[PDB]
Amino acid sequence: SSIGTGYDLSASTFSPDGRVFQVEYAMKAVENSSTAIGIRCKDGVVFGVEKLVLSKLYEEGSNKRLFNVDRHVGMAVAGLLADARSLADIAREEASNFRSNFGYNIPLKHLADRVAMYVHAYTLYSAVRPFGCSFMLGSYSVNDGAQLYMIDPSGVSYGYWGCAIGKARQAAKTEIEKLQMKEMTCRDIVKEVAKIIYIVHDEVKDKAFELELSWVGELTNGRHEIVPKDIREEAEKYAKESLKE
Amino acid sequence: NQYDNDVTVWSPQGRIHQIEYAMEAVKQGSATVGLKSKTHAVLVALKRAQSELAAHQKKILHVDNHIGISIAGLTADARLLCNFMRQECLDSRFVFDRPLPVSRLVSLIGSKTQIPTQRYGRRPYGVGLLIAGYDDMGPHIFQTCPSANYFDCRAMSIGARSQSARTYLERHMSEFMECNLNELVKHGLRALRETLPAEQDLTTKNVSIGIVGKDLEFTIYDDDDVSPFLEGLEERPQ
Amino acid sequence: SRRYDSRTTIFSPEGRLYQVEYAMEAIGHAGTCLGILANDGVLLAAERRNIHKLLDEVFFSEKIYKLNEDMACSVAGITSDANVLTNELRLIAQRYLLQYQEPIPCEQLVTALCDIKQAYTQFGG
Amino acid sequence: RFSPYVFNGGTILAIAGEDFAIVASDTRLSEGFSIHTRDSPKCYKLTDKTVIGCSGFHGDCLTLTKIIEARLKMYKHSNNKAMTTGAIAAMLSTILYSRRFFPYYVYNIIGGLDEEGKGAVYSFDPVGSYQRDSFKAGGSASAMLQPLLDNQVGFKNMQNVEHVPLSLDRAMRLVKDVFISAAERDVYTGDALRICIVTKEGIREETVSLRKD
Amino acid sequence: TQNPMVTGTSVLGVKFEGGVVIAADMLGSYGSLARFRNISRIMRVNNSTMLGASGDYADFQYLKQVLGQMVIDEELLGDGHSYSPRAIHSWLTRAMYSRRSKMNPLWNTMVIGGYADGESFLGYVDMLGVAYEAPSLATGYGAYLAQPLLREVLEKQPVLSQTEARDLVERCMRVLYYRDARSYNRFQIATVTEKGVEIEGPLSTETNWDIAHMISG
Amino acid sequence: SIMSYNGGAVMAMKGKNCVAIAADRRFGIQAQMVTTDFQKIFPMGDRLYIGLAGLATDVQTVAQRLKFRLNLYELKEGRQIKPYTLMSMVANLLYEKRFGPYYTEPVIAGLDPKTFKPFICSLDLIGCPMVTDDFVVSGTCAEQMYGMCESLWEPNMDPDHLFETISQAMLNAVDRDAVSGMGVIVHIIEKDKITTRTLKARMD
Amino acid sequence: YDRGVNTFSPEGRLFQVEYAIEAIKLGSTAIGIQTSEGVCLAVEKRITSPLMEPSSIEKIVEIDAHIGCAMSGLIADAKTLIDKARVETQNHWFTYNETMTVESVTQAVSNLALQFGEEDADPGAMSRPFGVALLFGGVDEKGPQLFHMDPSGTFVQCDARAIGSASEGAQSSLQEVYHKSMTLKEAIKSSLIILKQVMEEKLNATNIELATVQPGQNFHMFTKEELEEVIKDI
Amino acid sequence: TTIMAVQFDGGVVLGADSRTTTGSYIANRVTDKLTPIHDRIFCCRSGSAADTQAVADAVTYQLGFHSIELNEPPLVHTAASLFKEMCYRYREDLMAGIIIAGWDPQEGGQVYSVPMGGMMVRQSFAIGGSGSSYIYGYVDATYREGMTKEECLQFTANALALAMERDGSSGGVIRLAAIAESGVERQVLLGDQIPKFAVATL
Amino acid sequence: TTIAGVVYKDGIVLGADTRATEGMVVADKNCSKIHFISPNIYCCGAGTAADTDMTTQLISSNLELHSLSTGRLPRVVTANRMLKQMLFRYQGYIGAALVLGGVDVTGPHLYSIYPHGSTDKLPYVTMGSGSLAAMAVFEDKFRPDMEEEEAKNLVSEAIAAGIFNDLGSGSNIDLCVISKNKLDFLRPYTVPNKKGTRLGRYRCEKGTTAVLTEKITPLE
Ligand SMILES: *[C@](O)([C@H](C)CO)[C@H](CC(C)C)NC(=O)[C@H](Cc1ccccc1)NC(=O)[C@H](CC(C)C)NC(=O)[C@H](CCc1ccccc1)NC(=O)CN1CCOCC1
Ligand SMILES: CC(C)C[C@H](NC(=O)[C@H](CCc1ccccc1)NC(=O)CN1CCOCC1)C(=O)N[C@@H](Cc1ccccc1)C(=O)N[C@@H](CC(C)C)[C@@H](O)[C@H](C)CO
Repeated sequence: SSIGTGYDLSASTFSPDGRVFQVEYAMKAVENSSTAIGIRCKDGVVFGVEKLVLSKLYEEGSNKRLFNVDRHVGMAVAGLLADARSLADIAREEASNFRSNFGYNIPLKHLADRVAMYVHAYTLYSAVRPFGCSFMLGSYSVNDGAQLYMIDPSGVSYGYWGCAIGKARQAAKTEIEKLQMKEMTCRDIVKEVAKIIYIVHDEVKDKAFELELSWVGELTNGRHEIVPKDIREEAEKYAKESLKE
Repeated sequence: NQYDNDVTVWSPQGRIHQIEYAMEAVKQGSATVGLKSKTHAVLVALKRAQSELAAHQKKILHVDNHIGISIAGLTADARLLCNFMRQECLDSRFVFDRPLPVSRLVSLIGSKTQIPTQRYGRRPYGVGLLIAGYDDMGPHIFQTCPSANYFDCRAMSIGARSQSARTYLERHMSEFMECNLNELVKHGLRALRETLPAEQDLTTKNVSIGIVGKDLEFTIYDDDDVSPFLEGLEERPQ
Repeated sequence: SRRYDSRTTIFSPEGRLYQVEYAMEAIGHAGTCLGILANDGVLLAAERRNIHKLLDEVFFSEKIYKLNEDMACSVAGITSDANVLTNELRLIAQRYLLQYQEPIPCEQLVTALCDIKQAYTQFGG
Repeated sequence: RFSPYVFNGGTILAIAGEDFAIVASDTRLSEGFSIHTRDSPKCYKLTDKTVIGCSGFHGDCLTLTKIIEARLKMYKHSNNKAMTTGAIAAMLSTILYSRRFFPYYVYNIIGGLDEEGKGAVYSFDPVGSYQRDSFKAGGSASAMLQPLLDNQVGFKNMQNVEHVPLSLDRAMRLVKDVFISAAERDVYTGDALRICIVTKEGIREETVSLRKD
Repeated sequence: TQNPMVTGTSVLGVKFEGGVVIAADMLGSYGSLARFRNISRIMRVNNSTMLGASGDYADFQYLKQVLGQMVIDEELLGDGHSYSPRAIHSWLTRAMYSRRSKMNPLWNTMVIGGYADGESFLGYVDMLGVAYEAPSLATGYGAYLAQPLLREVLEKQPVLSQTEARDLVERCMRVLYYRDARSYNRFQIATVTEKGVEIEGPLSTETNWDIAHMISG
Repeated sequence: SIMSYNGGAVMAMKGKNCVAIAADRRFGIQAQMVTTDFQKIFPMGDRLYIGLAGLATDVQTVAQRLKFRLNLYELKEGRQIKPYTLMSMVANLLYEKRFGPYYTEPVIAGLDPKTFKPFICSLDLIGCPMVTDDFVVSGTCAEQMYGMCESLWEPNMDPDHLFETISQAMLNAVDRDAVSGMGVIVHIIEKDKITTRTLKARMD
Repeated sequence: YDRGVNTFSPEGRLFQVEYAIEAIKLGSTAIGIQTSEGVCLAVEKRITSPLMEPSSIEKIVEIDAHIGCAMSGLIADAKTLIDKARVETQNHWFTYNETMTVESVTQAVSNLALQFGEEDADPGAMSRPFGVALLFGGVDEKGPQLFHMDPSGTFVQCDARAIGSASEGAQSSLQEVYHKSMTLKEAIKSSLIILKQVMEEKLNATNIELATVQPGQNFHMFTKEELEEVIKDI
Repeated sequence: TTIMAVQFDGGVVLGADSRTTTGSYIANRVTDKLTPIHDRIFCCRSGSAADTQAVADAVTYQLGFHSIELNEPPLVHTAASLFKEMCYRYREDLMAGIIIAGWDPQEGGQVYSVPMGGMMVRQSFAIGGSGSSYIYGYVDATYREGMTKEECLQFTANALALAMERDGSSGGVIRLAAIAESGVERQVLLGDQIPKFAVATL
Repeated sequence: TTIAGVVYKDGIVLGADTRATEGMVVADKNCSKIHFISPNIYCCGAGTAADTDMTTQLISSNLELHSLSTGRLPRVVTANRMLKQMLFRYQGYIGAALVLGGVDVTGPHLYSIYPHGSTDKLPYVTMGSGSLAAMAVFEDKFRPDMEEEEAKNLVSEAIAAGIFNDLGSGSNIDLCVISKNKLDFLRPYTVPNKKGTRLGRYRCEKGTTAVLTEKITPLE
């Protein structure tokens, strides 16, 4: 699983074993980033991000890895932040265009499809390099339901019940599997999200970290909003207490 | 060595060397400090000189009545980005008749600077910026890197030997929010001077100050106008 | 992208264009073709490489092209490039004719094609 | 078909003194036979030394104003100095001529102080033709304002009269007088008169009242 | 738009103590034909401003789409900044003038009402980019009929209560229904206060017709 | 009318194994004559002629561009051009300017270079082809020419009767038109030879 | 090993630009001195043959009546910049009816700094930096001013500055003799002295060119006689 | 021409005349004006034949691709929005009066009007075409909320009959279409099937 | 012109006159107005001659390409779409009124295509200056599922009505019968008009034409 004799310098070049190493390298750039998870409950989607703090000089809420893509769609990113922001711009513009053309809020599956196609468009030429980030799109509606999708640098898009991206992706996935989110609600879920974030976090290698949280569901009229300070501190308390067992 | 020369080439370790090499350009320039109180945003910049017969390099630039910047890196790229910010601000005033919110301008800087890091034959902007601004969310100090990443700061320092300034600011963050203007500029000047060996210190010839706030448009103090700030400072230790 | 470029329009350290010389080497392997000028006319004579028993012979010639009612040419090298250049020559001749209403002077036609070839040696890659 | 122009009225005046410059205008914005607003001064402060008066089609007035603002800022960023009055005049000329084949329907008079502190007026036509004056009127009631100032400030057609320089006070009362007279005859002039005085001290704004018919 | 099709008539606006009120009938006319007698010509642009529009209804729908998108775009950031009524007015002025200068105008005349920072806002925008501020506004025939009434009151009493302004508006809509042949006895009233923007449902205007029996004497 | 600015007349007639094409010689601007030797018939190869009537500039220009394309054709292909082929070529050339047309109405007359089969056609200003077995006319005096041709033309004419017929047609049609005339030229073409004559005509 | 023209070194600099800086070091050395009585610019001509007409070697040119420029390095590259400067000054005069400040001109020319590249660019766009260094000496509202610009686009004001092959030595010699109160004659004298020191050929009236811009007098290129009259008091 | 569309509970009813005229001549006395855009989405055309045909084709194209890309039955409002976009964007180059109506799993039976302006509005019922002018009063006095499918059918039949009787540009045959979750029931009223009304005698 | 088209039991009959005019003068007495599109599809052209020609030729070409790639027999809907879309793209500036008839894998299809790009699929259609007369004949004597000779008679009758009643139409009647397995391109289906025979001899004998200049030139 390691070839590199000129076959790994472009996305327009296949490896002799049929691989595009540039994309995989971008994925490795995603892997070196702090873990961000997101889980879908029966009444919406909750996002949680391990936002590592590189300096105490930085203001709180700086370098947000949680974005508002549309009034009904939120985005959680993992990896090279600038690319993630540009992708957030692309997603926003796609949703805006969809509204301006068809007259209603864009369905999440379609938005994910479009943006994913846009991402994939970068895994094919030597003129551009694949995006160095993976992201998750969360949304809720009454006519649509609760939905959570995920896109990697290759352009692959899939629908998840629970998902994680970053350093401890698997370590988080094993913790998410323990939950029964098909019956739980976004109110209860937040605590579990914060909990899994604190569990997966490595207090040794990585320094201090700030926790980001995001609602999107029936409790918010379908609007993707930031989790209020009350519920956030509550979930963090639950997490810090659950870390002593 | 084979992943060094193009911005469209990922390393097998998930890194882009051209971006990092561009990041190294910020450390090549003279250090600069930025801090905010609750009413004022302040940039203090250490101007550098080639010889004693050459005037000191400009480090603080005017963007809009409510926004100013301090540069660190390639002066050409700095001028480019500056003109871009100026243009965006002018556009905002032309269209909405209200000053452009600083955070949005920073976002636009991010979007613009991100583009050339993903296209063949293009290169990242070889310049770091400290942005001081005031809007109806208060004062703001922002930091922009060649990697097109930006940070909202309480205090920050970038450039040659800026580590000392950073270490200083990190201790006085708690003091910053309540300081008056003079104390704020003081702290900025101490942070700035920390990035110097004891054989040299601040002078009216090599220090520039940019101030913006609720009671003041962005202003630049360069020579004799800096003295009221320097005169009123400790003797520093060795 | 920069890696795959063979740099076809670039000076060699000695101050020469390698692709041109290599093209000359290509021409050196092509059928012999000569021409002689006389007082009462002028003639072309060329070796034929398309000499096989099963060839059909449906054209007036093989390496002799008519360019103009007062002009003809012969060719040596890659035959398809030759087709391109000859067609272009006919074009030029007809343009001059359309403009001045008299046949294009031979040297002018030659220079006209040569400017194109030179253009291919100086830029475009 | 469709006309991209509409006349919104308005009168405008500028006088240049030895150490001052007055730029005044009515405050009536009208259209057809109707009043849009009675609170619409035609005076715009550009710099501490320079004030501009713009009359005519309100769309082009607003647009040209904002353009001038933006370009003032640009010049300031480019040369680290504010635009001198004459410079603003020249710039305005180029800007106006830039639409030579789709003109701004705007009459422009610039009043301010030069680099020697003295007063200066610059009168414009809609396509950039400008000149320096001691006093000039423009806008709807222009032909009513000009002849008196030719007599009283230029001392024209007056035999054996003294050429005493215009003081700020006399100039002020002259402005108020010509505007009051214009409000009688011009139907586009009325409501209120705003006067802008420009001296070394800065820019004062006064507001006299005109009839509302 | 070079030839307007389905259009709406007058739009009224007036400031009051701690807010602004705007009125407009719910009629879309196809020439002399009252074709669509149930359409809203008033839009809620965020919580601090609101818009009423006269002229071509399609172009108004376009501006409604665009403005809605702008407000959404801004609301996505959540950076603590929002479009003030004055800002929206400035933008709209810029847009209308831009279309005017392209010789392709948006056939609309608009009144923007708003309330932000404790101040009442009322702005007017032409299809030519003629824009201004005033304590009272009236578009179309209103400018000939309603506006004289509004100015009469405002020059005798600059500050009005919400109920006073609402009464004034009602009476003006009555006058307009009387004299404007392209109006309709079914209108809407929108209001900005610190509590936000509120659009009240289908209102009717009481009408007196006693002067019908004054033919002889 | 734009066509009437210069005036002129062009006619073609069919024979046994021969063909004929004639045209007036006047180059005039509206009412004034400038030249009496203006060429309106051009050889597009051996035994194939074209005759353009209408706006003089477009006559010359269409002729020249047509010779351009023709030369290129007879160079790319190792043969002389067929009459039908030339007709389609002209049609294409004219229709390329469908919305900015040359003001000329071409008339093609010739013999099949392979066979000898006579051929006459005419075209629009936008290049609509029309092939006939008797005669074709184009010009300011088209009605007069039609009048003569409908009454003089016989089927299998020998190279002498064809000459007399087309000559009388041209002369007598042209003599009832003010902007056509000042001499008539006739080309009678057959397999063996081409005979060119200028007729004795009115010069008023 | 070939790379793009906009490639960064691990140190954080552009290779092509640095190489251009290296290219300057092979050019004729020039000295500019700022003085409250005016600015002076002197430069060696480096005549390589007695047959070469020395009057056709101009390394000092007039940007405008109040601004002159001295250049070192690849002169052919400098011609473009000079014309751009002249055009900018004239455009500014046309638009604003006033002269350009020396700093504004210098900045304007400096804006063409890193305006080079391969992909995502215009067909006529620059492929490489300008291998030349400039000294802008002129008189504006801020009095006499001297500026220096290098291929990096970094421009800065100098009281006295030397560019070219003998840059360092001439700069030291400049530091030894400059006080912010010299007379213009002293500046010219010092310039010619240092020039004579650093030049390999014997300094004469046809070996160099000197020009001054003073508050009361336009850009003046010193004639042969005047040059002789300054060289006189060697 | 004269089109019409009425909304009932479980769907909609469409109706149109069949006369297509150039000048005073009838180029087609049997036009099909009800055009299928999707399985349960129809549109009623009025104005330029070429314009409405082209636009209908384009919208069918776009909506087809869109519904395939979403893998869901297209919203009627979406079709109406495509028509709206096209007609508004090219309002100065198109002469089209459209009534988009049909069934949709999310909003049920819907009727939208896109008049020559390019605007769009949902209505309980909609009429268009040259003949619509002559039936505004009747349609105003006859409409009653809660009409059954057959009631709406008879309603549009009568209205169209009246309009065709009065309008010279309208006439020929009556085309009706019933759209619901069930599907599309199209029928044609001709001759004696077309509703008749008492003409004044003495 | 006066082109018509009808649909019968086994296929389609297309008709057209042969008069081409410029001004109020007959320029062509025998003009073919029934054009080849595909071996199973023909199209009658009325209006601007060159436009009908080039349009019908272009669409024929594109259909040849189409069938060449598909390997099947071209559909009439395809020719209809191509024609209407091209014509509509030019907003009527291409003066081409058309009657498109053909037999498919789906059966017989007849369209009328107006130069603005609108089409009508009808059992019978007429176009041209004489279209009203022909349409009168159709409205009078048409019945569904006619036999071939019956339909030929009807169409020729219509074209005849156009010929005698319209000053724009004249000369011959051309028919084109297209069934599921036959293509009768009957050129001069009827010559109902004949030029009167000459009553005199206006033949000019050799010598009556005076000549000023002569030049013989030999060929090969
Ligand atoms: C409908 O609206 C009702 C019946 C009332 O009009 C119908 C139904 C539609 C959906 C088919 N509409 C028409 O009957 C319609 C009117 C119309 C005229 C002009 C522009 C737009 C609409 N008729 C047509 O569209 C008709 C189509 C076919 C020929 C059947 N064509 C035309 O009406 C010609 C439009 C072309 C044009 C002319 C001038 C400038 C630009 C475009 N009009 C003609 O006059 C055609 N022509 C030339 C004159 O003599 C008769 C033939
Ligand atoms: C003589 C034949 C070879 C062709 C004849 N051509 C012509 O009449 C062309 C027209 C060129 C044109 C330019 C711009 C725009 C439109 C047309 N005219 C010319 O070539 C010369 N003129 C120039 C100035 O004087 C008048 C004509 C023609 O088209 N005739 C049409 C009638 C017509 C309609 C509209 C414009 C011009 C002409 C015709 O025959 N049409 C028939 C159908 C056929 C040919 C398919 C019919 O429609 C029947 C005969 C009734 O006309």
